[PDB]
Amino acid sequence: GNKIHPIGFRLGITRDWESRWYAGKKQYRHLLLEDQRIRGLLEKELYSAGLARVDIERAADNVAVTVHVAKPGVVIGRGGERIRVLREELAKLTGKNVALNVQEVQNPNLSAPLVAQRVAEQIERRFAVRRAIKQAVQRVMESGAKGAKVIVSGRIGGAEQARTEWAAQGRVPLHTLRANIDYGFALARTTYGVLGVKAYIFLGEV
Amino acid sequence: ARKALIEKAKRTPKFKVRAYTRCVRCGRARSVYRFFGLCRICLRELAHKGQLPGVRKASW
Amino acid sequence: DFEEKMILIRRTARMQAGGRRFRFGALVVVGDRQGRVGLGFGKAPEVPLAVQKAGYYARRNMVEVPLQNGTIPHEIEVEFGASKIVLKPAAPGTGVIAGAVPRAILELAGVTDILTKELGSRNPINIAYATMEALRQLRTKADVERLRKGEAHAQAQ
RNA sequence: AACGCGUUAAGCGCGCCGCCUGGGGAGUACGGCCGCAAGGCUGAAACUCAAAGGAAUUGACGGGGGCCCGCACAAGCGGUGGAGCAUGUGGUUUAAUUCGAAGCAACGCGAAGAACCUUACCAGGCCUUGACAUGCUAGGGAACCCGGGUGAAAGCCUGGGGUGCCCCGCGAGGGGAGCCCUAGCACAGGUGCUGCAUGGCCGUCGUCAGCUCGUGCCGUGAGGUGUUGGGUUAAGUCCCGCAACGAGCGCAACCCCCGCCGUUAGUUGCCAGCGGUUCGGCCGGGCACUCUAACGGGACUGCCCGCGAAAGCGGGAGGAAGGAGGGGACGACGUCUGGUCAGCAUGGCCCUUACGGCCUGGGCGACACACGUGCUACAAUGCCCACUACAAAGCGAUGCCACCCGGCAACGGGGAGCUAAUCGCAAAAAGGUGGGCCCAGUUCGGAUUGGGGUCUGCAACCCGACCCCAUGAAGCCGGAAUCGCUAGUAAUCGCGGAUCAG
Ligand SMILES: C[NH+](C)c1cc(NC(=O)CNC(C)(C)C)c(O)c2c1C[C@H]1C[C@H]3[C@H]([NH+](C)C)C(O)=C(C(N)=O)C(=O)[C@@]3(O)C(O)=C1C2=O
Ligand SMILES: [Mg+2]
Ligand SMILES: [Mg+2]
Ligand SMILES: [Mg+2]
Ligand SMILES: [Mg+2]
Ligand SMILES: [Mg+2]
Ligand SMILES: [Mg+2]
Ligand SMILES: [Mg+2]
Ligand SMILES: [Mg+2]
Ligand SMILES: [Mg+2]
Ligand SMILES: [Mg+2]
Ligand SMILES: [Mg+2]
Ligand SMILES: [Mg+2]
Ligand SMILES: [Mg+2]
Ligand SMILES: [Mg+2]
Ligand SMILES: [Mg+2]
Ligand SMILES: [Mg+2]
Ligand SMILES: [Mg+2]
Ligand SMILES: [Mg+2]
Ligand SMILES: [Mg+2]
Ligand SMILES: [Mg+2]
Ligand SMILES: [Mg+2]
Ligand SMILES: [Mg+2]
Ligand SMILES: [Mg+2]
Ligand SMILES: [Mg+2]
Ligand SMILES: [Mg+2]
Ligand SMILES: [Mg+2]
Ligand SMILES: [Mg+2]
Ligand SMILES: [Mg+2]
Ligand SMILES: [Zn+2]
Repeated sequence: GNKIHPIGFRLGITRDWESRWYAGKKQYRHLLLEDQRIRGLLEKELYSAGLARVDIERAADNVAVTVHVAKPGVVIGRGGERIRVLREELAKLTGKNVALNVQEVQNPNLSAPLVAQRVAEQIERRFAVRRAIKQAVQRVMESGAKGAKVIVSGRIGGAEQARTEWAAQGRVPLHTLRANIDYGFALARTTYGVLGVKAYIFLGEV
Repeated sequence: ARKALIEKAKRTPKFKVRAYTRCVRCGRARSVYRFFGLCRICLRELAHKGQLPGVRKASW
Repeated sequence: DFEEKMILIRRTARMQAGGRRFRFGALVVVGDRQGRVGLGFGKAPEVPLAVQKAGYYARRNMVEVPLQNGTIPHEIEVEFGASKIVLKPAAPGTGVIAGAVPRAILELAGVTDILTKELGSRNPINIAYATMEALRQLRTKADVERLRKGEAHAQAQ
């Protein structure tokens, strides 16, 4: 356990915070506590929609929950039917002005946490450990990314001896700040236990 | 976090002295910042996702 | 467009400070059963990356074969290492009698019938290009009286 | 086989000789033969093992060498080990003194705040769909809110106030959702175990210059080459050479801090000139400079002599900065089955009227000892009482508390300002001026005690901090051993923040 999280490095250097407000000492404590309910319910449900990055910008007791997600019509339903069910179930938890939008994950391979998920799924899915990770990466320099890398990391394939694996390609340079890379932590669950997964993608130097 | 022991600190107590905080996110009251309602493990873990606004990574 | 069997794979060891490290190696054939046939030997970090690579070397390492009614033109023997390879034509109906590895290479190269033995050392890889060479060296009732005699050829024929 | 052989063949063939036929037993036994003898020659088996071997490759290792670097040793400063106290820890003790950490890389470490709380521990009084989730069925109940009794508290027995919402209806009133109770069932919950079944995150060799792949080249191959040699570098940094050519993760740069300066800016900061001045940047006026944050500029071996194929190197000119200017974040493929199921996450074994739950009290602080970390000392380059200057950083409207009064004082009472460049913590301290002490167990030192008070808090006996008085212990600079630091560093002196009523 030697290295550092890539996102938490470029905190306003080549990335950005999800929750982007202000707050006082009185408010920040409670105000944030809220976001971690907003992002606990929102997640727990939206899973099989492929949810990515969850913005929560804030004005005077106006919450502004944007949502990037693989599949905008499993957030929606038919017509506008199921998005409403939630848009209030949040104002049910806040007690205020939930503006819960939707924004499609255009290219899905070119956004890490998704990439992480489908793999962690594929491991839950009892697939070919290696090939999962190979094709994982495969598609990433197939959609057109600068760099790719996936790190399967459990008791792998059902083995009693805990190991780890991976592969990659292209530029992976996390010591260049000015290189934008997205981290994806997933976390499969299989009969033998729990097998966290990682995925890093380079898009470009700026 | 013994589940019921988040609750012995949630509700208000017999006398006001017993008012010890805890983590909303995990229920370890051992090292908690009454500004995040969070501990040190959490605060990083989260800050490392940029999920706490304005929380930068420091250097001088 | 080349059909391609596979002969043998292995994991081999390097070493280092703290635990071993490895590499894998893949013996591969090729061959349009009417005439031609290659071999490769491929090493690479993860297995089928090698098996794929071994297929490469075989495409360049090709050997056209004198073939004659699905069989071998004369008799033949060759050494290479201490592994001693034998071939010998069989008649219509006797067919790829040969252990493990000539079969793989003879078949895909296109032999119906053949006789065969392996000798002393039996390590695949030697008997592999044991026979890649045994076959580089087959010679034909015409390739031949126009190696010799052919001093003054086309007065003879 | 490879090593190597290589017209001195281990190359290509002819003749003849002797010799081998798996390791151990074994060069033994039996027999013959030879010698004076010591012994030799010839030379087995029973039984037992899946080997015994041969060259060769990558490593690891050497009390083998060659060449580099780190406060690794030396050259220098200051300490520990000794003393008393503070904090962890080992061992004992305990009803329990809950847990885990284990050579450097466990030991002021999980604890960035154990009086109950925290709290997993122990002794008692207890709760059983349970402090918590989404529910199912039978029966009653709106939710809910007030009081008594018993009690160490919990807990239990019990008095009363209350009767909203949805649908149907003229109506009494039935149906329904919620929630409530009683009984039963799903199940909840566990800081029960295993870090040697995992996740993740951390430590570490190590900010060391290393770790590798592609295509090709070379070996039958594992594999090598590349990355090596010479020069250079904080470096696999780079220059030159080479059967190599490049790339991926590292080095490095892009990010922040400090150093110079320019652009936008003049409040709550600032005061060089002018006006007034209660002499206080106090007011008019100004934003010059200091500051104040945002963006840019600038350093490149660019210049010169020298050294050198080059990369580089040495000395200098200019410059605020010179060869990366100082500092930070930043930790490569992997190892130690290193760390924790005690933040959380989870396979599995395990209890589920009990390890689960609530409670008051007791405990992690116990003390024949031992280590590990630090504080203050043992004092004259000092101790002490006055007057006197010069800081940066951070916190504070459930708090910071200027002054005023009371008290020797802690502090209490009263009370102005401050969403904080405007008000406050705020006294900076070593330094400075002036004076007292004169080698003393001392005006050094400030333990441990006796008594008196203040504060936080339901509550200071275990078990708190602070005030005043009296007590004035060890220790006159520390055995063997051993630690840190290469410049604004070491030492020495003060301020601050987090945690948190204290
Ligand atoms: C005692 N041995 C047999 C042992 C056993 C286990 N685990 C088991 O037996 C569990 N096996 C099951 C699966 C339950 C059947 C073990 O799990 C271990 C060990 C060894 C220890 C050694 C540890 C040691 N120190 C700290 C006590 C040490 O010096 C090191 C080290 N290399 O520095 C360790 O690795 C050590 O801490 C350690 O990890 C051990 C084990 O893990
Ligand atoms: Mg738990
Ligand atoms: Mg408390
Ligand atoms: Mg031979
Ligand atoms: Mg043999
Ligand atoms: Mg020679
Ligand atoms: Mg034998
Ligand atoms: Mg020394
Ligand atoms: Mg344990
Ligand atoms: Mg207690
Ligand atoms: Mg471990
Ligand atoms: Mg252990
Ligand atoms: Mg272990
Ligand atoms: Mg370095
Ligand atoms: Mg070759
Ligand atoms: Mg080169
Ligand atoms: Mg190397
Ligand atoms: Mg070399
Ligand atoms: Mg390089
Ligand atoms: Mg003004
Ligand atoms: Mg004037
Ligand atoms: Mg760097
Ligand atoms: Mg160890
Ligand atoms: Mg303790
Ligand atoms: Mg007074
Ligand atoms: Mg006061
Ligand atoms: Mg003296
Ligand atoms: Mg140094
Ligand atoms: Mg202090
Ligand atoms: Zn926490």
